[PDB]
Parts: sequence; C-alpha cells; structure tokens
Amino acid sequence: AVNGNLRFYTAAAGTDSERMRITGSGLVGIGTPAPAVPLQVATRVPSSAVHPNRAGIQAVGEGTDVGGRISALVSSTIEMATFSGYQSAGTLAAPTAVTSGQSLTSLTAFAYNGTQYQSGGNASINFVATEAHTASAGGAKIIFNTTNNGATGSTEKVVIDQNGNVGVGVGAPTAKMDVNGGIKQPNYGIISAVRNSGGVTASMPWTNAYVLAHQGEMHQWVAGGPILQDSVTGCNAGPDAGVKFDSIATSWGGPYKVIFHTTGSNGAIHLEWSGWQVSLKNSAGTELAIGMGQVFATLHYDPAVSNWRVEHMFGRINNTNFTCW
Amino acid sequence: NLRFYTADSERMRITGSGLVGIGTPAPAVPLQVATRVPSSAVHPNRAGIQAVGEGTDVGGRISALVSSTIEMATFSGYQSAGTLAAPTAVTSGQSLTSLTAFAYNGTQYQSGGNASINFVATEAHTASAGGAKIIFNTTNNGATGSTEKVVIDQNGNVGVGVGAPTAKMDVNGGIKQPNYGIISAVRNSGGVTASMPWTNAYVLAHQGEMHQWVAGGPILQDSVTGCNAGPDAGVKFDSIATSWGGPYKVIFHTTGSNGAIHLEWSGWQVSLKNSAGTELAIGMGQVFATLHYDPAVSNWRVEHMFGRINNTNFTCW
Amino acid sequence: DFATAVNGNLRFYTASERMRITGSGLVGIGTPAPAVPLQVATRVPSSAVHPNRAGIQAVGEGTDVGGRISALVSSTIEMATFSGYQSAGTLAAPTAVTSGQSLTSLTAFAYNGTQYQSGGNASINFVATEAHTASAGGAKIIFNTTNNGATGSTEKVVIDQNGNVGVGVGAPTAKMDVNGGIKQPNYGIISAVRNSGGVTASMPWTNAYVLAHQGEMHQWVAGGPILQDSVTGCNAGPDAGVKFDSIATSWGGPYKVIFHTTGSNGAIHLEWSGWQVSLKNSAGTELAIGMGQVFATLHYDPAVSNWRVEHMFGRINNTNFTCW
Repeated sequence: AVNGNLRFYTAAAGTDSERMRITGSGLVGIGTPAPAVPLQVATRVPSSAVHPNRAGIQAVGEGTDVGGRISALVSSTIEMATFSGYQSAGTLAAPTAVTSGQSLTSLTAFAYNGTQYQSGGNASINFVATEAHTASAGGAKIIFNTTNNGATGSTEKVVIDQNGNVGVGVGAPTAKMDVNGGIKQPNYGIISAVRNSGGVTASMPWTNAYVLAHQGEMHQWVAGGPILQDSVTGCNAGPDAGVKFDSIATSWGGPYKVIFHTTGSNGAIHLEWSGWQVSLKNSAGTELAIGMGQVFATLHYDPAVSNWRVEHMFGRINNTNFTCW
Repeated sequence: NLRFYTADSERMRITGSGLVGIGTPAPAVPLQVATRVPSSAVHPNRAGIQAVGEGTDVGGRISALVSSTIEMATFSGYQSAGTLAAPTAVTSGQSLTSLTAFAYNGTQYQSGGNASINFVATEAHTASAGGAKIIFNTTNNGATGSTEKVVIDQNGNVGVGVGAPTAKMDVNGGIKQPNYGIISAVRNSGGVTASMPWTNAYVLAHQGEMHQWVAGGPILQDSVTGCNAGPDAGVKFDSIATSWGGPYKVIFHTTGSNGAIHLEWSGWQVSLKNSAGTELAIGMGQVFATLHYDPAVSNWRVEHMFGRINNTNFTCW
Repeated sequence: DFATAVNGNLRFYTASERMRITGSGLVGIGTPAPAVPLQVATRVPSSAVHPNRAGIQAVGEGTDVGGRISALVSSTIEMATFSGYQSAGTLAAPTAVTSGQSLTSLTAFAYNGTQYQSGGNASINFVATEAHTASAGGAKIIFNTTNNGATGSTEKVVIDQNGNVGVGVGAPTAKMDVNGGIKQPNYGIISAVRNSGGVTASMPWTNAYVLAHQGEMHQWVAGGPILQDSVTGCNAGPDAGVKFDSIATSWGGPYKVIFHTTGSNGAIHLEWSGWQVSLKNSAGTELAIGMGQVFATLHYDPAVSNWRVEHMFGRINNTNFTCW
C-alpha cells in the first residue's frame, strides 16, 4: 500500500484525533504518534476507568475457550520469554530515577464478587525499590500480598529483601529466615532401636538412603518416648552398660529433636527426647527407675546387622543419670 | 485476506479466518506480533508489545480476562531451543520464562533487571521428563545486578541463599522467631497464677509448632495434685530475671480436649525451692516441663516436670 | 507520507467483522465493542494446540528480544502491572467466583522436541480461598513445579490468605509449615578457653554479626566444643576452673546456638551433646571421659579482645558440673 506513514484518524472535522499508525519502518502505534516497539499502545486510560477496563491491552476468554491468555514465545538457546515491567518517576517525556519504596512492577489478580472486582487486587506479587536508585545503586525487593478470608484488601505476607533475607509476616527481615510465628514439621512418630541377645529390632521413620541424602537436617516434633538398647556392641560399656531406655507410650509424649549425620559410609542420627513415662532397665530386664525420662543418643544404620543400632546414648530417668557407650 | 504493505515489506495482515499478524505473514493466534527486534535495542524498547502509562493513568498495564468456571486468566510463557521454524527441546539449566522489573536511575535501566522471578529447566526435556524450577532474584542496596536469593526446585525443596537445596527448607543463615517473653505457671497454697503468651484456643489451633527465643527463666510449680509426687513433690523452678536469660524451646501439644505444651529452658540465675519455700540451691538452671490448660482450675498448670538446678537433679510428677 | 480518516467507527470485515477502530479511539479485534485501547476477543477453542493457546502472543528468535511482553509506567503513583481478571459465568453475565477456583496464573511452557507440557512446567497461581462476596475476597498464592522425570507441575508451596506459608503442605497451620527437614549451615566447632596461659577463641561469627542477628537459632552437627574460663567468667561455682575438653570425632554432636547480647556486646547461648568429651579441672587432670553435654553462655568481652565463657554447666558421663 503506502510507501511510508499510514495514520488512522477519527472525528477529524470535529477535532483532529489520530488513533493508530503504521510507520515506514514497520512499527505500529495505538495512541502514540511515534511507536518505539513493534506494537506500542499508548491511548490514555484515566483513573476514572472501572474494572476490568483499567488497562491498555487486554486478551479475553470465555467458557472453554483459551483466548483470555497473553503470551511471549521464544525459540532460542540465548534469549528467554519475558514479561518486562519498566518503572520510572516523573513523566514519560522526562523519566526520572525511582525513589526508595517506589513500586516498580506488579502481578495482580482481580476476582469478581458478583458486583465488581476488588480494589487493589486480591493477590499481588510486587517488586519494590529498596533505595533511591542511581548509576551506582539499583536495589530492589519482592513482596507477596494476599487477602485474608472475610477481608477486602490484600496485605503483605512475605518479603524477599534486597539482602536476600526472607521475612514471613515481617517487613524488614533481619534473619535469613525471619518468621513471625510457629514452625511446624511432620510428625515422624516414635523411634525404636533395640539390640540384645534376643535379636535386633528397629522402628525408623526414614531409610538409610534418605538419611544419607538429607545430611544436616533437623526434625522436631511430639510423640511418645523411644525404646533404645544395645547390650552387645554399640552400647556395651560405660557406667550403665546394657541399659534399656524403655519408654511407655503416653498421651503426653515428648519432643523429639533428631538431626541427620553420617559415618562416611552409612546414615547416622543424633536423637534427643524428654517426656513421660520412661522406665530404665538393665540388660537382664530389671526396672531401675520409672517416670520422667530424658535421653541423647547416636544411632546409625549397621549393614552387618541389617538394621539401625545405637552406638552411644546417655540420659536421665528421674534423678538418676545413665551413660552407655 | 487483507495485507498492509510499506513501499515493499508487508507489515500487518488480517487473514480470512480472522487472525491478525504484525510482522508475521501467517499469524497463529488472534493477534501475533513478530516484527524482528534486534539485540541492538535499548531499554525500554526491548520488547515486541508494550503498554504505557503516565502519571495518574492506568494504561501502562497488560491484562488477560476470563469469565469461566473452568478456564483461568493466564500469562503464558513458551520457550524452546533452536529456531521458530525448527524448534527443539530445551536443555538442562535453560531459562524458560521470566517476570522482570526494570527501574530507571535518571540515566538508564538496570541491565538484567532489578528484580525477577524466573522459571528454569532442571533437566533436558523429553516426552518422558519436563522438570522445571522457580528462582527469585533481587538486587542488594548499592548493587547493580539482581542475584538469585530463593529457589523452589523441581523436587519442591525451597532454598534460601542456596542454589541446590537438599532440604525441604534449606536456609543459609539464621532462623528467627518472635520473642514470647517469660512464662510462669505456679499452683500454690497462695493461689493459682500463670503468665502464658498464648491462649488455649491458639495452642489448640497450632499443634506441632516449635517456638524458640531468649528471655529470663520461667517460674513453675504445682504443689497440690500434678507435680506434688515423685523425688521432689512440691518444687518451684524460681528463675530470677537476669540480663543473660536463656533459650526457651516450646512445642505445642494437646490432651485431646485442651492445649498442652512441652517447655525447655536453660540459663542463669535459678533458685530451687520446696513446697515449704526454703531454697535448696541457687545458680544455673535447666528444666523440661509439660504444662496444659486445666479448665477445672481456669488456668495453665504443670502436669509433670524435671530439671537440674546447679549440679542437683530434681523430678516431679 | 499518507493517512486516512473516518467520522466515527471504522470496521474491517473478511466476509464477519475482524477489527474495529471506534470513534472514542479504542481498537477491538474480535469484539465489536472494545473496552480498552486494544482489546482482543477472537474466540480460541479448546481444540487449539500449543503454542497457539492464547489471545495475544509476542515472538522472538535467536539473539532477538521481541518474544517479550511489557508494561511501562513513568509515575510516582501508578506502577507497571500485569492484571489478571477472573469471573464465573460468562463475559456478558459475570458472576462471583467459587471457593478454591483459580483466578490468575503465570505458567511457563517448555518444548520437548515434540510438544509443550500440558498444564505447564512451572506455574505461580492465585487461587480463591472462599466464595467471593461484597464482604469477602479471600485469596492465596500457589507455586507449582515439575519434578525431574515427571510430566505435570505439582503444588510445592503456598502462601495462604492468612499469611501462613507451606512447603509441601496444602493447608499451612504454621507461619512456616514444612513437610520435611530444615537444614542450616555447618558452622564447625566452637572454642573459648581462658586459662593462666591466656585467652583464645574460635568463633564462626563476628561481634558485629551476632549483634546484627539477634534472636536467631542455628543448629548443626560437628565435634564437641572446648570451653573454659578459670580466671573470671566460670571462676566460681561447684566446679570452679573446669575445661570441657571435647575430642573431635566422626560421630560429633548437635550444636544449638542462639544469639543474644549484653546490651553493649554480642552473647550466645550454646548447647551441645555427643561423644567423646573429657572433663578437666584448672590443674588439668581428667575427672571423666566419654559422653558429654553442655549448656554455656558466652559473650564477646572487649577487655579481653575475644569471646569468653560467663557461666557453663553440663554433664560428662554421669558426673554433673556447673561453673560461673
């Protein structure tokens, strides 16, 4: 067709108003007389706009259709599909540096409530400036806001600060993991490792491979006391040599604190537990004391015995101390 | 079909089927933009499609709208290796899609972005495997390049300051929780008194949660039914509030009808007292106790506890 | 140059309308009534194939940068946004969303030489936690990833409406509901000995660091610590000049160190249990050797230009010790 500019106007007699333009170079501008990208939409959208009409470009879908989706496609080993968010202060003609606390980009989800959409969004992942930007500083952070049930406004729940510190329910996390609440791990039940003349038995919630692939992990939880004993090799000597830390399963239980370690060829674990009710027994099986029991033990998977066994443990039944290596 | 040519390159096309192509003579979606944007492009002109806003306007926003119980609004990111004509499977470690934020600093934008959420391939993809991971990058104050701070790996393991998290929660630093003050649960002839930072309902709704912090020692005693048996029946772990304090370790549990807690504390100074109230020892104190909200007494009570004050052990059930 | 004008709407038909430039200045593709500067509504059926399952799509190749979609804003008030709108029913008649229904999603698709992964390879989704009304608009954020050797993204993390974050948990009851292990850095072995020969300490942290990381707990596995202060700190008590002489062994033990302060300097509460530890008096004679456990409160003392033990107590085998 044309050999240069191609502009579209509306109500020209009433008031000169350009709408779209196909430049000679091949760029398309909607609301902009000078597009800077293949397709630049600039028609002014005032604050008066109502949801879901508060945007420049919009795809739409319905029922089982898949048209209400926006995409970026790249077939390259070097580049990547991107959703770029550019932010600056001042104005487009004269862009100025962003200030500290200035929001840069946001991914907001709006939901209809039969009447309208939620002002401010129902859930937002935002990028915010952590400091006034300069040619020497471009600090930024990421925040995650969601709306509590029965509420109508998204609140900041998590933050990945410029320093890398993650804060849950914390605005300025000073810790690498600053939590404003409780920490919950899985309930791994009760542990058992008995090695006696009668045989070898063990109840371990993990497997040799798992522990070997999870070195340095701590697990804390609440459950009945453990039953531990090795009157033959691992727990063979010491002041109290063949003792059995015979825990009684109770509703009160106690807190297990187990961290993973290794022998260099097999999985090992450091276990700690305190609670009710525990009875200390000797190799013969006679009860020495019964009641509150506390214990620290170091168990490891022994392939020679095809099961887990205690290498050394020490603790206290009531006011009596026992050590067993 | 309707083509829009310039002098003699075709720029736009409205096909008979109703698809629109900008830079593509064969669009595959309602509106496909393909005009070549070379690497030479500078910010903020490095993109195929771009919305723009100004001041108080809301035009600089890109949206996807869906009215359906089945489908959902999506921002789809497709990535492949090779070329468009001959696309091939992605490689291990290859980036798939990214959500990047650029910020002007009065002269330019930060090359690489100031903060980005990226999706990366964890393995060479095939018909048998499509593993992927999510990374979160941010720029530190005084820096000019976004660095990977967090990662949700293909296995679900979250890594904070860790590239290959082997733990379900692999943190490369300290873990901090709220300071819950000092706890007290005394049941005496003088009365029933207790200072608990939580409420029965709260503990019942937070089972299995661990809380650690530093504060002055606790004051615990039950000299009537629970603790008044065993080696040291009436016993008071009379902790003195000191600057050094000690580390509390409290995990939530239950009786089946009310909240219970397992408490641990060590530090200085502590005074062991008997039911009569005479001091048996003073100094370093350690204790493990199991308290629980007893409605019959309308307050928290100690079910059973045992510890060591200085080098003397004490027990109470 | 060149241009064309119209007094009002301008429709394009290929039969039947495919595009339209309204009098107000809006452009609609597949919609006879656009509501934004550029509104695309051409119906895309479920039959569509990847990567053609979308209304609008940018494309890039090799070293080019056109496969990017962007939002630009130059304002102190507004910010670049990627708005995702979701409603029930239909576009003409939108209705409130249901509980648990997904609202918006950012999914990444990857080619496997034959096709793209149905459902996406990794997705950040926003989901409704309750039926919406004028009184409630509860929502949550989910993070889905695909395991190596798998072909479907699974929900790995969730930031619920209540702020509770879950790793491998659907309904996090804890602000940090983890369905697995928690691992921290291995800070080695700690040492703080103050004797007639002098004062020495092996601390993996700095006074400044500890002062700037108050209330943080660190747990790990390593050999036992070597602690003693026979001069000022642990100079009194039942066991006055004790040295908790740990022997470095493969079995080691679990350290539990939490940060505190004196009000002017960094302090720490340390706990350690394990094998093999030797109890020694100020003179240096071994009282016992074997299983050792200890609790200690150390702090950086500037008078000594190093870390020292203020008070410590524990047990070696069955014999108990305390010092302050």
